[PDB]
Amino acid sequence: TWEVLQYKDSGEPGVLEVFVTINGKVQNITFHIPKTIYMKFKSQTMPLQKIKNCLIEKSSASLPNNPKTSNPAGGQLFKITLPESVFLEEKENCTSIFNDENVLGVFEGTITPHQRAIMDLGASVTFRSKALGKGIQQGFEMKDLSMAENERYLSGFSMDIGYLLHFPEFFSLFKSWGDTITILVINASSLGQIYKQMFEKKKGKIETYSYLVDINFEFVYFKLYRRLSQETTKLKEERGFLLLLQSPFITKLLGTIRLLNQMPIVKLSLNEVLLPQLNWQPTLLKKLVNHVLSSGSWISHLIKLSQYSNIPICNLRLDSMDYIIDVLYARKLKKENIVLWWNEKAPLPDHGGIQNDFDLNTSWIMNDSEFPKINNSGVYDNVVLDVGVDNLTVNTILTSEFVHDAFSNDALNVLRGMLKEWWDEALKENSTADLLVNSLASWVQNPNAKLFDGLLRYHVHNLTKKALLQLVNEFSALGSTIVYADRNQILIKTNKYSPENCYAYSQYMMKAVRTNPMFSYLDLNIKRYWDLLIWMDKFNFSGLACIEIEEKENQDYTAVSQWQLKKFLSPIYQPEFEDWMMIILDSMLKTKQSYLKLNSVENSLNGFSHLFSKPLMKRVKKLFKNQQEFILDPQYEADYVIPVLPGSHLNVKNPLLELVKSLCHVMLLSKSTILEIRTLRKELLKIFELREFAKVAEFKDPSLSLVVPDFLCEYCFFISDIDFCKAAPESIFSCVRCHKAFNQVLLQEHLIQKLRSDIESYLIQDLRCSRCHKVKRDYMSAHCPCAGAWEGTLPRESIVQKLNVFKQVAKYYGFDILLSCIADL
Ligand SMILES: [Zn+2]
Ligand SMILES: [Zn+2]
Repeated sequence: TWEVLQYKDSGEPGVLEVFVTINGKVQNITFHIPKTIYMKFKSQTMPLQKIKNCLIEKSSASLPNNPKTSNPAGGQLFKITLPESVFLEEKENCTSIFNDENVLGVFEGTITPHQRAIMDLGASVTFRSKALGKGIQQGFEMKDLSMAENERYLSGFSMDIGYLLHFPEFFSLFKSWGDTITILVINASSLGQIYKQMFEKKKGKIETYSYLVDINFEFVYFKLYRRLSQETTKLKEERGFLLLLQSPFITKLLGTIRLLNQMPIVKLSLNEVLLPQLNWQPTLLKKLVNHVLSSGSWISHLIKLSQYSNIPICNLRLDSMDYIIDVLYARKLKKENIVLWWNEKAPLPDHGGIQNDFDLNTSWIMNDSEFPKINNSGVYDNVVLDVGVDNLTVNTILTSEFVHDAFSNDALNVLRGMLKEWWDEALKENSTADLLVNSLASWVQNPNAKLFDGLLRYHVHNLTKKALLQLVNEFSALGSTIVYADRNQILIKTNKYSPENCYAYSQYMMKAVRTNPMFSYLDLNIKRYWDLLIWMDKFNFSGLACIEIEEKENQDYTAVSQWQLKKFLSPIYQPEFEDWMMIILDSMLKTKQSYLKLNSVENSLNGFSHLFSKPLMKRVKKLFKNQQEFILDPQYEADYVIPVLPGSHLNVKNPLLELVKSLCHVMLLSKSTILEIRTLRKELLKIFELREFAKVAEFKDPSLSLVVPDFLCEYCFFISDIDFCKAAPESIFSCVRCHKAFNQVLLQEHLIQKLRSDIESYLIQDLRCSRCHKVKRDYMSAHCPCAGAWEGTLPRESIVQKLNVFKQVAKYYGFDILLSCIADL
């Protein structure tokens, strides 16, 4: 039994070196790992070439189901284990088994011996030789003798640590058993006071991690760039001490300090650190001191994860949740008869090389990322509750030959069982299992993770679609009306009129929803209760809300007013719009209260416009007179300037016209008091010299839309679709739940990817006949056999407008790489 610190493959093929903790101190020993690959060679009879020394066997493993691979054909799969040295020597010639006729690909050729050893063998290494000296003077061979023991406790750790840090010339070093700090080219006093301050502020953490790392140290602020080599050598002969690395140039530091390859090291890369251009000393001091005093908690968490997941310390990292998923899932498949499709240094599933080719169905499943939603505008007098839906993907996964696009059923079942056992373990107070459950969805979406298949992602998305529509149907089974739908928010119209009466109703409804077997794992929370709502859009609504219904007391009612349409008004009319919106909301509240006091038309709201008709008309007349008087004055030209915003496309002249048009369209949403609104609108339009059904008196959307789907937040794992045009500022740059700023070059890259996928989709479109909508089925042909000329499924003007709005968006904010992307066209 031995605890492995690190695995590492040698330059010679099939040879690996390990820093292991021998019964005394650490020790290094050499191994030999053969390779294992899977072929599809010939149909039933093959040129075996048995004279070559290797192991061959016709297996019956489960191959991945590619959409393009529709013909099973010959299925005599072969399992070949083979040392990599002879593989490299036989790669030279062509007359060999690897390259012949009827060779259909290699399925497990990109798996290093390091990976095979760390998945099958693990850190808990032991021997059962029962020639140990002869096996340690040379590399101990493992394929004949290998096994993994239990790993409940990895090791009782009591041994020194190292520390080398960099902040873009801020190379820093520290020793646990040292007593000095020197920094490469007021500071000392600030350093001492800050260290003492965070000492008392983290006394408890320091005490509870002192057994890992333990004190004032000498400070120094140091032709000087060669001292890294000297310090590394000095620490090499001073101790045998794990190294902690923190810099954006880890590979550069490893390649420029030759001594760093001689000891096991643990990397803690948290890059993207920048300088404030002024007073960088306090912030850098804070960074270094918090890193120094949090390394103990870091190593505690790392040893927890390692001794939980049977992974060596040096091969772990704080944010490598996907790696553990890959390791566990891969070993669970290895004990199974399923080929791993393992991939390295490429975000594509391994399929034998077929995956390099371009195929239409793969292209369409790659770019199918948009998610639908439900919006039913109108004015509601019934109470409406706002709920949130959580843990949707996990419940969707856990709940539930002919089709070539289907994902493999066996892998789906295995993943469901693994997720179920993780859920059960996390229920029994396991933080690691909880973190794994939280990170599962991010692992699924992220292509950078290995064992990633777009087919599986599409399968999950399709299942989520079906589950959401089923949930909507279930909510519709009882008395309910869905106002808005999304992956995160659902608004439901309640039959009753008083919020106080919906307490037991809402609780019973949510209880019944939870008790449903397919909705067992969902998490439902109620946020707000609505008294009177004017809902037309996600970004444009106003109403009266109470947070939560209390007992024996009248609830607190607050008014909300979110209207992007207000921004597109003239600067001088926005106060008028606000005031009149407030007045009309007050009138509707008053008439609903009066009707309720009395006891597809509803007398709750009918007759509400009689309260404010004449003052509104007089005010509109006064506004028209003043605008007529002072429109051509130069000093008054400032307040009549129509603002320009991203996504604006309408070109119009008279501001009062849009003011009244919006003020009438907001009222027209009644869907039950149409005639009164129409009479009022005609009377308003009579003030101008216009007519009831004129084109210029028609309201439109004063903005376009540009939505980015499946936007992810690293800190909170929140998934939402962000709109680059309709959304207000100071929300594009920060996550909704957690108030953490977003990275900007990520936004630019995502916009560029969306644009390029759009262009590709336009360029790969199909052709449809004009008269009969049948599709083109021939490569060369002038027209349909019937009458009619071909037209494209994707019209040109649509993509032209899309590019226009990309241009406007990129111009509004600072987006330079996107501008360069435009320029290359
Ligand atoms: Zn977030
Ligand atoms: Zn036709």
